[PDB]
Amino acid sequence: VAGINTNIEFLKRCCETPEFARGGVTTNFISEHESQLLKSPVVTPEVAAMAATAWLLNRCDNWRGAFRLNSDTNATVHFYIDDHP
Amino acid sequence: ERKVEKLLVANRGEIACRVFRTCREMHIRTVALFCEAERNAKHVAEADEAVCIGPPPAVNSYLRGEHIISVAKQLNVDAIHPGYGFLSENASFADAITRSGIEFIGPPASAISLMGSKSESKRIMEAAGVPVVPGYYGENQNVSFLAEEAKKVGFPILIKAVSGGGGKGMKIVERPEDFTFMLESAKREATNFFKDDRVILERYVKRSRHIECQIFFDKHGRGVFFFERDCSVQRRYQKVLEEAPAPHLSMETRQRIGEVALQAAKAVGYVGAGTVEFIFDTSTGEFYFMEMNTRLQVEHPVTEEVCRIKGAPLDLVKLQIKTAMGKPLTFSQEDVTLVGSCIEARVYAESPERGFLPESGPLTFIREPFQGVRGPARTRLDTGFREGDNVLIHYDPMLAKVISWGRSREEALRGLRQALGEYKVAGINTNIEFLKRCCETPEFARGGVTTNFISEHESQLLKSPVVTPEVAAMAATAWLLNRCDNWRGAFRLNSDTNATVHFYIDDHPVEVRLHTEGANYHKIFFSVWDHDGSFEVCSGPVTSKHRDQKSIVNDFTFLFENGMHHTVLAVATEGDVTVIGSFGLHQLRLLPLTDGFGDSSTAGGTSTKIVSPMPGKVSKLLVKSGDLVEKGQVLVIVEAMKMEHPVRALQDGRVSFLVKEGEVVGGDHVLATVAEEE
Amino acid sequence: YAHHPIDYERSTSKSPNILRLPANTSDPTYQENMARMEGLVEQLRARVRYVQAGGVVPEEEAAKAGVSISSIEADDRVRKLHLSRGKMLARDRIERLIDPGTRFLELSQLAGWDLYWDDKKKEYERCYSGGIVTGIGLVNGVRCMLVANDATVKGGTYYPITVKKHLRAQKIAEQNHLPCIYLVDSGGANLSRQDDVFPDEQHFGRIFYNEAQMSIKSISQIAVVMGSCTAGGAYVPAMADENIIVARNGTIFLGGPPLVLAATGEKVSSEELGGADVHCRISGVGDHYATDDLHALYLARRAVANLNLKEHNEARNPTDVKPVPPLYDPRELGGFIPDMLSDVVKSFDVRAIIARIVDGSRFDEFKALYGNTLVCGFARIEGMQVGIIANQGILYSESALKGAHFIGLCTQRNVPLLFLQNITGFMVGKKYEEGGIARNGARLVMAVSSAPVPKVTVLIGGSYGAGNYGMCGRAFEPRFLFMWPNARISVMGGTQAATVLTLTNRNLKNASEAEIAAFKDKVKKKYEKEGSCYYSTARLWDDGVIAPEDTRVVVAEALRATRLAP
Ligand SMILES: O=CCCCC[C@@H]1SC[C@@H]2NC(=O)N[C@@H]21
Repeated sequence: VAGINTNIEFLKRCCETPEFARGGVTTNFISEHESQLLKSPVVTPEVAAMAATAWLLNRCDNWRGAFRLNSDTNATVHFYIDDHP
Repeated sequence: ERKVEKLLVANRGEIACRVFRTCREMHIRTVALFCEAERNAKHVAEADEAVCIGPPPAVNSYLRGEHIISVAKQLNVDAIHPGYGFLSENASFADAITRSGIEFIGPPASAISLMGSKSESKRIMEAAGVPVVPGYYGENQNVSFLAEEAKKVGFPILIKAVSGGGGKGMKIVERPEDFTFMLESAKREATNFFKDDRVILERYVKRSRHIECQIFFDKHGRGVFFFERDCSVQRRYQKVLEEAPAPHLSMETRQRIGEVALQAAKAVGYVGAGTVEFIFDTSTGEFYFMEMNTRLQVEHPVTEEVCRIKGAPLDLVKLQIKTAMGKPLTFSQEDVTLVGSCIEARVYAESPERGFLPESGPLTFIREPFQGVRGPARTRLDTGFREGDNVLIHYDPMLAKVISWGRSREEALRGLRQALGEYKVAGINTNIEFLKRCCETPEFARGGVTTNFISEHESQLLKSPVVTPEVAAMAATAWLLNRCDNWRGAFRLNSDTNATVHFYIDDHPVEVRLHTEGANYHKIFFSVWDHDGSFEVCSGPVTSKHRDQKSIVNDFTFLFENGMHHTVLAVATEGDVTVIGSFGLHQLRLLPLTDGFGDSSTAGGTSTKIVSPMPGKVSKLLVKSGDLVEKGQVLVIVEAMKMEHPVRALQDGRVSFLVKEGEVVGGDHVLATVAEEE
Repeated sequence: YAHHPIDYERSTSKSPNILRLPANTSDPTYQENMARMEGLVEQLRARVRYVQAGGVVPEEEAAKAGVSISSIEADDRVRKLHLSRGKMLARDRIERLIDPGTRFLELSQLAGWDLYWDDKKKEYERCYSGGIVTGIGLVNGVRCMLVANDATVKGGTYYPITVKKHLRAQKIAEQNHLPCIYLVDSGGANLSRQDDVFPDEQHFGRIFYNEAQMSIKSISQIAVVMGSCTAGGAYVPAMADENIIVARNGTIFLGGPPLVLAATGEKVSSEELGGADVHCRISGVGDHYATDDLHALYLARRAVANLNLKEHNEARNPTDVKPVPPLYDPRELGGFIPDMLSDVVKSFDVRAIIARIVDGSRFDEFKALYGNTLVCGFARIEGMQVGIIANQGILYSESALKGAHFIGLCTQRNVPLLFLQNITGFMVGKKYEEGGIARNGARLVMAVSSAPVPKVTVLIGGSYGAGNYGMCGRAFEPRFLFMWPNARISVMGGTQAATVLTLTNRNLKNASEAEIAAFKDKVKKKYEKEGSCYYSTARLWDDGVIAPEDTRVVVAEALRATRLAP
């Protein structure tokens, strides 16, 4: 789903690492493994490349028909990942 | 055991999609591989991730096994399936995979290396005790030795020679107690074909029919042979059509084929799926070993239609992954039972009229036969190409495979007929017409066909329907309308319209003329090959305004006066017009009319050519005398006050020089005569 | 005869004679040429970078440019001090101003390259640009001329090369009806070369003349006052449909802060003397008062929006078009160009160049068997029909007649013209002079000058002498000029002038070797001391300088620039 954050990543994390495939889980089973969970994949520097490129192209003709003299093109995108630009 | 979550594929094509599909059911990841470009291909649109490997030539792509292994290690791949071709048979690659720790799918490297050499393989089977027909026994040390072993080692007499296919020493001497003609035949063979004086004797078989049983093995010492197969039909060592249930094969024999096959595989040791091939003579009634392949065949889905395990559908590739899993089997040879019959045929992007030479071109329109169940038969199609794809010359010409499972042979054969007919491709000539001709007239519905079955009936085959004069009418009309508004809004005075099309059918130009009477675009006539009639035509929606290489694909309706009606989807281009309908498919080549339209000069060019001004001083002439000059190269360069002023003559024909470098020449001198090549 | 098509097929096929099929074979000759070209472009493409971010090149490996080493630290210090003020010291104002995803031209570049020689013998004045940067910009769907005053005031605001650049920009905008935007930052005037820049004509007064003649023709113009514009520079904010004064550092003065002293020297704050006075003063001077650089640029864009030119440009130049590329690779353009410094003229071709530049690699030849020297015909350049005159060899009377006929047709049907200059090539034979060659040359020049068609010229190479009068020249009103690196603009003879002037100059019969050393070598040094890089552009002779490979894009910019015209 795209548009709103969901807990779907949490549920998968609840299914892979916890060895509850055995079948024995208590009522408070969620409480102890909270450190293990709440974990998501790390955004690799490549992911920024496709994400950044899409915003331009999916907004305008950036890099389309562009032309300069005896030089080369340049265009930059700023992402506010976490609390660090 | 070792868990698997990532699957790697080596080759490309139908096998890529097949390996990818079942993978979804097992819930395993997938990885695709592709050459330069080759990224729009379907298989990559089916996997989870694809990697480009390099240049198109097979040396550059799919053969850098070390690079493939390093890439797989970087991806932390669990398993690799080589498929067939490329590194399918290479023990070094398998050993490197094993050292890297990835579960190779297939036989161990030792079996592949041993079967790589025919002599050591036949040695192994001879030691094992399997009936094997050898290629040689000793040499022609003595002529009496020939009579000694003629009635000894092999009663059937195969004289032949040490090498060479002439075989005039054979003389088809099937009669034993022959002693005055065999030596004379061998000595007359030695003349003009001396080669080496060593002569080898074998058993001679009058008839040959190919058999090939399938087998499967885990790594925990347990296996089960699948059902037999037949590959009697093959042209130039290329598989054409095959049948998993060998018609006319006794059950008891089936059983025994297994005991022999299992002995050989156990002797060499084997894991995974494989196939043993035999050679069989009906007159003798015995089978003799010819060869085995330690690799999954292309004919795997065929044998599947005639085998069920525990009443459930069988998946051959599934088990091979489960074999790689390390899990042991679940069934004995018994749980497997055959049910019904099936037939297969391969379609090749080649031209039957020509020397079966592959052709490369874009795929314009691809009809898809109904791949669903109906009546007493199951028909399926597997294709490694789709619409908008283009055939690569580097790869083999292979479009799709069609299989007709049925409860009885008849149902199966009949099913195919209709399916083979229904599937349609436009853009490249195919052998689909040949296969249908191979199925209708030949009375092979009986089930007895030899290895050389194709050779004798070549006169009967290679035959296609005759292009009726009507076919030209719909084909000619489509090219106009599917190009412009010909016959649309047309108008003249006190007269009637006329427009003509020239077809280059075979090596004879064909002219078709179309005209109208009245105020009717609808009422149209025709006159081709001195045959005249009337029809009406109603078109469809106008499509493909860009009229690119694919051009326009539209449906047409034609109501001829007699009373008929027709529907024709015509994709027409400048090169040809293709019409598909109940008649079949026919492409008519349009008479080519191109010849350097402009530069058509037959002038003699006798004198006064590339004349130089007064200063002269010719030098540095870079053209050879008596060499054709059509393009305007610098024939002579003369210098007048630092004026190179190259003449740059464009008169076609060879140029003859009458001057030499460094020679001062007068004004307007005849430096060379540019004359037509005579 | 067994041939009956309907013209197409013969046409609309990939086999029409209209196209061209000169395929190169990459031989030594090609290498010698192709390689040199490469040797003729690297620095061209490079100096650009050095003047860009002028005097601050952190790589310090700019040996590919013959530019002398300069004090990088001083320029970096100046830029740091200027950027600490709150204003962007760069061309950044421009690419912030123009819409993203659009094109730009940079009309005049490398302006004032090593022009003035200072008192220090080894030092030239460090004018990395002409003091301004000029290029055609597309703002808010509206094509406009952009002129930005650089913050380089170390030598003085404006030079004989600065006012000429500004006036060239104004003339181009008026001819093409592109509105102008001026980014104003000045140090006043230059009280050293003031006689050269202030009085006379075609000077600082003509700027004020043009800014009024434009508003007569209702071609709105906009100026942004980033810093002080004194010494007659304060009239542009006054003569402006819209003007912008930045809240803190935007200042406009008719008399300098030092000037109040020594004449009623009751000095007060520089704000009250005419700077940005945001206190609701009585003066209604300056339309926009913007708190920040981004705010000012944004208001400039907003004012540009409300001009109604978007509809007219969109109708005239189709925004949504399908690019048609040529049949041959544009990298091959450097190869067909011959080498340089060759005693005798080398060989050359044109067909290949036109087949490489035009759309679909096609051409429409007029008479080529006759007057085989000169080339003329129609073409296609990115959806627009074009006429090309490219010169090849020594001109004849018949070549002049053919040129006149072509120009007549082009003017008749309103087809733009493109020029590709070459040698003079006027024969001196007595029979040719007796054949009325002068009359035919006049026939050609009359048609060239009389043509109302828009005209652009680009130097191929070897444009020396009065021959350009036959084809085209700066003095014949070309709305744009661009140049290739291997260009020489000189007297009626590049090589022969040496031989001719050797004879008639106070030479004794003897001492022949010393004389040819003193005469021929010296005149060669004089006539190839001028070149594409220095004598041109730096002095705004043929202001544009380009690469041979990217010519079609530039010419397409030019043609789109010349269709807003009345
Ligand atoms: O073929 C000999 C005639 C050479 C003509 C050279 C032309 S005439 C005008 C121009 N000025 C020169 O120095 N050379 C060219």
